[PDB]
Amino acid sequence: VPRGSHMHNYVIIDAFASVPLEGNPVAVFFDADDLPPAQMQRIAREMNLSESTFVLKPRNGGDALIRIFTPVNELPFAGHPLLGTAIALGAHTDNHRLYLETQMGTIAFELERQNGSVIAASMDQPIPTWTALGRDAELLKALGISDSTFPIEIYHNGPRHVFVGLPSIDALSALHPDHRALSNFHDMAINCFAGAGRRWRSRMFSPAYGVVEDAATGSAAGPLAIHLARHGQIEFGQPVEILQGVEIGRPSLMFAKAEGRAEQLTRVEVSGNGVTFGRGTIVL
Amino acid sequence: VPRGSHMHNYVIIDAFASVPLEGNPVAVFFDADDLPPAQMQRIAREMNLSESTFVLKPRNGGDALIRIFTPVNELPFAGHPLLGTAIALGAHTDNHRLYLETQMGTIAFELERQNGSVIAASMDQPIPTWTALGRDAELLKALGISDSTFPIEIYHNGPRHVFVGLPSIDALSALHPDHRALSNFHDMAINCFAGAGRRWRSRMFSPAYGVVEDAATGSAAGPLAIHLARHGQIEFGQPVEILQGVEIGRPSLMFAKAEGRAEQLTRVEVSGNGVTFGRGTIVL
Ligand SMILES: CCOc1cccc(C(=O)O)c1N
Ligand SMILES: CCOc1cccc(C(=O)O)c1N
Repeated sequence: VPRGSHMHNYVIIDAFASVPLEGNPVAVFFDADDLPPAQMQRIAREMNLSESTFVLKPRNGGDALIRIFTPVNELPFAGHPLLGTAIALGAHTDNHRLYLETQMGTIAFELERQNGSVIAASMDQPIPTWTALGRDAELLKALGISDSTFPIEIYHNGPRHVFVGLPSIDALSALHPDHRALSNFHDMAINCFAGAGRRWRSRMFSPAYGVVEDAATGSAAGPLAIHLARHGQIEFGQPVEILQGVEIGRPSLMFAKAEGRAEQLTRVEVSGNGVTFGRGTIVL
Repeated sequence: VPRGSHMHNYVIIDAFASVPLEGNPVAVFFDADDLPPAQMQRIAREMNLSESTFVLKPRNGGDALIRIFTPVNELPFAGHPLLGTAIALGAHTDNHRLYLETQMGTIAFELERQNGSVIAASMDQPIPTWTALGRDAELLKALGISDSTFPIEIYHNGPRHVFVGLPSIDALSALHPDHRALSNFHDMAINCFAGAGRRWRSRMFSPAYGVVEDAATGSAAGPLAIHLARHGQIEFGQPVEILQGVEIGRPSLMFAKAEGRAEQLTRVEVSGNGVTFGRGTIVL
């Protein structure tokens, strides 16, 4: 029974995974031009996934304009939701590349297909800026630890991401943050990392963005590759694999590479697999 | 593209609401007899709603057997998920009454239809047992308040529900619990209430059941009617309306009535409206 003038089709994509029930889900809503943004926000709250996206007609030469909502706020750019959106739209085109307009500009995607299905995509992210957070004691207390292995810096590529280093994967898994205390950190996500060489583990916490713990924070993957190189953990330009979401039962694998030098970054690439979990229609 | 031997259809019901985007969503999965329970749990985690339910063939004379999963655990009975399941199954029968088998026994529902759609249902809940929680100082500290207006008691009807009284609706809305501290309260939900006469407000918090704050805790509505009468706030048998979820943007209206006396309860009725938000199919 419709409860509006338009129904909307949607697909659920598990981003940063090659099998369903892993990765980070995103609900992608098609033909969304009739929806007021306040209604988009309410739909995102209804789905209760880390993000829902809304596919709109392009306005600046791209293939589509995408608006991105967490359960509580709109974001101007986000990695897992746009990866899932690109994979979902990939089912309706033969094109190798897709150009998704966002509030941070047009994001270029390269799609990978196997046996007629889009199985993965790679994006060029906005090049982030960064500075010291300057709230170290407060943040470490909220996380329940005494120190970060590296300087605590906050990066901006639309959302904001703070990085806190842990000395081992066991120490990362042992974190039990005070999420009420973390709620004093507005308009940012807290990304905690540990690992070595090519392979890193992450956990992300963001009351500001409406989620206790997120499974795959794609817009943090590019900045982490920069952060690791700036602090001598990898060489600049080394590709990394970032496994997030293990503790919450949503293992997600993000691939990232940042080209250049800290003061002259030229590209920040993030890629991953994705798979369709479901499809449906909503009544408004 | 299927990722299993069976796909499953589902519907999303907004329980305890008469308009979509209000109430508490539940995902109801049909034809679920092929799914192992570990897979049901993973699907519930994927949907990330307070509950997903799975419709199985009946084994004890009912219409269906329903298994109920939060994002983190199975429950033996729950009110909003069974209300939504009854409404969803109501679309596929003409019957006025539906009998849903659960781990707590067979739950009887009366369906209300208007213009060919099921718009509401009423259930007879298990009669709860109760005792003093005996953890008052710990719980009040976690909630961030100094006292409860009434004795803090824990009720069992499958899940467990603790009730903490607040002196005003403003005081209820002002709560900002320490959810990490609440995680020391296992196998229970914390229900905080305020109001007067026929009309009450509630908020529910349950890290044990995988949710920071739930919008409509239907298995707490029956016990609250008992609790209010035992503590002199209403007469035994007075119907109450319980509005939950306002602060999180998911206003949900639960109707409850408990018949008898505290020591000889004969019926605990909970009812509400529900509406279909969406329908779809998953790949496994
Ligand atoms: C709402 C919590 O989750 C997130 C917040 C910010 C960014 C992303 C992303 O994928 O870049 C994200 N999944
Ligand atoms: C998982 C958090 O939510 C809940 C917990 C326990 C019971 C119910 C219910 O509706 O009776 C519920 N919605």
